Amino acid sequence: SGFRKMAFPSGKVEGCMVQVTCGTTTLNGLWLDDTVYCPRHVICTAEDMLNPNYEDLLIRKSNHSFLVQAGNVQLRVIGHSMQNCLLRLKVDTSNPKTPKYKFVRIQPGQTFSVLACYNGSPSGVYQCAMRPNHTIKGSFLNGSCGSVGFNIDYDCVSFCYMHHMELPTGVHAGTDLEGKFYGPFVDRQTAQAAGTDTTITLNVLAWLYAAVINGDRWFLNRFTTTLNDFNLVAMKYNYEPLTQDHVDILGPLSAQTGIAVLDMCAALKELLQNGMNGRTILGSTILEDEFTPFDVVRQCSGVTF
Amino acid sequence: SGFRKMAFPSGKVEGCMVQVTCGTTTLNGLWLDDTVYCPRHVICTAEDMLNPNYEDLLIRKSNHSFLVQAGNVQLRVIGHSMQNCLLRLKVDTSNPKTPKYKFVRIQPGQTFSVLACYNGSPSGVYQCAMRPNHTIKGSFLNGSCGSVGFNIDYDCVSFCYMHHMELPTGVHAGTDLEGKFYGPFVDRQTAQAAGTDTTITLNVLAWLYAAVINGDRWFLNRFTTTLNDFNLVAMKYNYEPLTQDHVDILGPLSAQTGIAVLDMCAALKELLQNGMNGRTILGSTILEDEFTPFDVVRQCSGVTF
Ligand SMILES: *[C@](O)(C(=O)NC(C)C)[C@H](C[C@@H]1CCNC1=O)NC(=O)[C@H](CC(C)C)NC(=O)[C@H](Cc1ccc(F)cc1)NC(=O)OCc1ccccc1
Ligand SMILES: *[C@](O)(C(=O)NC(C)C)[C@H](C[C@@H]1CCNC1=O)NC(=O)[C@H](CC(C)C)NC(=O)[C@H](Cc1ccc(F)cc1)NC(=O)OCc1ccccc1
Repeated sequence: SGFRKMAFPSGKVEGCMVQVTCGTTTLNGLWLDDTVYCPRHVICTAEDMLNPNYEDLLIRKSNHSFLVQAGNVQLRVIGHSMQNCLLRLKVDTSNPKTPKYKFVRIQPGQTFSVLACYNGSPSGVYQCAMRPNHTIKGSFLNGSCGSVGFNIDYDCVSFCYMHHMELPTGVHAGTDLEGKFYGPFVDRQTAQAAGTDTTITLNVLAWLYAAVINGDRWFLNRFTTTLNDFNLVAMKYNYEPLTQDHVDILGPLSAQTGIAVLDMCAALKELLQNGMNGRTILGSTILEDEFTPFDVVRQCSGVTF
Repeated sequence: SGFRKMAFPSGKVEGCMVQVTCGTTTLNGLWLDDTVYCPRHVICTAEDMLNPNYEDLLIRKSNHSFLVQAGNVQLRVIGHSMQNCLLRLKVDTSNPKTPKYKFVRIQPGQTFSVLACYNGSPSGVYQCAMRPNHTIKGSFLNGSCGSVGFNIDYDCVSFCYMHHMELPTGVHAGTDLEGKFYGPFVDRQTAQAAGTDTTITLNVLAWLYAAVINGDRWFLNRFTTTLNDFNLVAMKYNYEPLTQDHVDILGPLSAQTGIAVLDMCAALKELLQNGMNGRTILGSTILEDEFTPFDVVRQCSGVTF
């Protein structure tokens, strides 16, 4: 029993983190096979951060402009290229600890684990959700750029995020491992702001199912609702509209608990209109939206209590 | 910026997890050098769980009664002994992935990372605090016994917890790596209950300092308080009494923020008496007590905003 925000074990990723230095700028890189991936802004200086021309900045560099360190070992770069907002540095040694892996672009609402790193050295691991506004609410300080996000399936690491920047609201933005940003953001220090965010409805419902699987039913009720009537209430409380696809995704959790999706929607509508009345759900006094249906199935018992 | 419950990177510990089977009972073990540690109740059968005599149960076993698997590799046990509530199984192979490590008994209020494991295979990592009542609020299912808790300093893993049992309130109990239980609990299925718990005052204050370091001062006030007057309020709200030792521990955070400890105590007293008025601190609508002063210094910027 119990329910916690849980990260994936980070071992397979720790063995891929390295340090990349260019001039006076140091940040993290990801070392897979004979390639090191890192944010392209490693080549920037303080003066040119407002409006850098990366093509022009990169053509001026050589292979020896980049210092790559794995632990105490120097890796000589033998080639380099730019891919969107990343640099790909070819190195002379293939990482012996390269796990089975792939690169995935995750969708808003989905979750992943972040390995926060400084100077190529891992400091911590935590779970994050990609917000509807394409930011994440992380914990990142100076030097954290190049830290990666990932999920694990069997022995395959799906990398989905590399960290680049912090916005004025304290939230974080970055790219997939092909260097394409999540959201409309750009890697320059021109004024940018996160769009307005929304609560991830599908995840709140998943988490309500988790609470029932763990033995708690207090928030259920005898009512039901239509999709449309639910969505009127969702719009009022800044929740994402629920779609039939979302209803279908909740099928397995619905089957395991015997609670119809639209009945759980009625329960959520009631929680939104009346509040929680000083009660808790899975230890929380608020409605949690950073657990996906898949997170719930992974962590919870296959048998309800 | 940002603040999150953060676990230690789990790599050094993942390489130590194995599977231990005795009869029809399988659980996890910890493989360091040529020893495998696991809960002694691996030798129990369903019928004898209520009142087992472990000395009598163990003398009836041989080395070949225990099957130890590391990944797909069988490790032959060549010796065994009982140490308090653990078994120590000597094996024929020394773990090549043994990290620098030590065994520590942590104190109530302190935090650690748990690597949840099933069948000797890690499934997730999360941060936990040892509660004042010597339990933890974890996420553990059937098969999780033998999963370990730890902290990391430099390259040294300090193991502090091994999981044994779940109590009726859904909370969890276990031992240090010498097999001595945290709290008054015993490894038998006789009626036992967690003592009443208390909020970890020192941690709440640490987390308030973190909120100030991250740029938020709304909950501060012009008042101060004595230790004694604070402790009258603490007793009313089921908070641990604050001691001079706790005040001294908060010295560095106090110095970095310029806020006197007893002034922060006045701020906390006000939060307890008036509530939060629909406002948040570091993303939370409630007072968080699972971050130690040391957790805060580790994660936060060395410079206030
Ligand atoms: C990584 O590049 C990094 O770790 N670099 C090391 C070599 C020091 C950082 C990670 C940041 C630092 C703090 N938390 C983080 O996640 N990333 C960057 O420094 C970005 C550089 C690229 C050219 C994108 N820039 C930013 O993250 C800035 C932060 C900032 C905030 C206040 C301030 F006064 C100066 C800088 N954010 C940003 O520029 O967003 C757009 C914006 C600009 C101006 C006004 C509003 C929004
Ligand atoms: C591990 O031994 C384990 O993973 N074993 C695998 C071989 C299946 C489990 C981990 C538990 C399972 C669920 N969540 C967990 O953390 N530990 C145990 O099974 C304990 C065995 C030892 C002899 C201590 N026993 C317990 O954890 C029980 C759970 C329980 C709850 C309800 C119920 F009806 C039966 C069992 N808890 C317990 O016995 O505490 C004392 C108590 C007994 C009776 C009444 C009140 C309290």
